[PDB]
Amino acid sequence: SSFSFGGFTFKRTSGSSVKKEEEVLTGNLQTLKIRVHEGYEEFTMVGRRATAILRKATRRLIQLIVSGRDEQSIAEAIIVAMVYSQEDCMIKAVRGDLNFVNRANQRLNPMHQLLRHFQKDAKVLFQNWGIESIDNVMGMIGILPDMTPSTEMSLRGIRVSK
Ligand SMILES: O=C(O)[C@H]1[C@H]2CC[C@H](CC2)[C@@H]1Nc1nc(-c2c[nH]c3ncc(F)cc23)ncc1F
Ligand SMILES: [Cl-]
Repeated sequence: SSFSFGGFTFKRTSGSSVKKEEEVLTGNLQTLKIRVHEGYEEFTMVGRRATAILRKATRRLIQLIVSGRDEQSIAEAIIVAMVYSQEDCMIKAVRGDLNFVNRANQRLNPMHQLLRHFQKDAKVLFQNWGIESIDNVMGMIGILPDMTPSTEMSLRGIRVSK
C-alpha cells in the first residue's frame, strides 16, 4: 500500500524494514524521537512535478534517481528523499531557532518537522550531505549542492535522468 510524504506518493517496490524508536540529536542540539526504519528497501516517489526511485537502508540513502520538470521540482524531490533517508548528516544539518521543542501537546510528526525545516532553505543540508565522483552513464547526470549539473561529480548517491 502507498502513502504520501512531501507531496510524493511513496510505494515500496522491494525489501522490508523493522521499526526502532531512536532519540537523535539535531545540529541545533534538540532531541527528536524518530521511528527509525531498519532494513534494505526500494521505493518509487511520484509527485506532480518530479518522479524518483529511492534505494535506502538503515539511516542511509544508497541511490536516488530523479527526473522532473525544472531544477526547483528536482530539488524538491531530493530534499524529501534526504529527510526520508533519516541520515545522521541530515539530522546534524538542522540550524537556527529551537522550533522542534516548542509545540506543547500538539505532538507533531518529527519527520514532517524535519521536512518543513529543510524546505525553508536546503543550502546547509546540501552543503553537508557530501559529493562524490560519478561514472559516465549515458542519459544520467550529476547534480551539485548548488543544484547545477555535473558530468563528473554529484551529491552522494543522487543522479538526475536528463
Ligand atoms: O513515520 C511516519 O509517521 C510516516 C511519515 C514520515 C515518513 C513516512 C511517511 C510519513 C512514514 N510512513 C511510512 N514509512 C514507511 C517507511 C519504510 N521505510 C522507511 N524508511 C524511512 C522512513 F522515514 C519511513 C519509512 N513505511 C510505511 C509508512 F506508512
Ligand atoms: Cl505534522
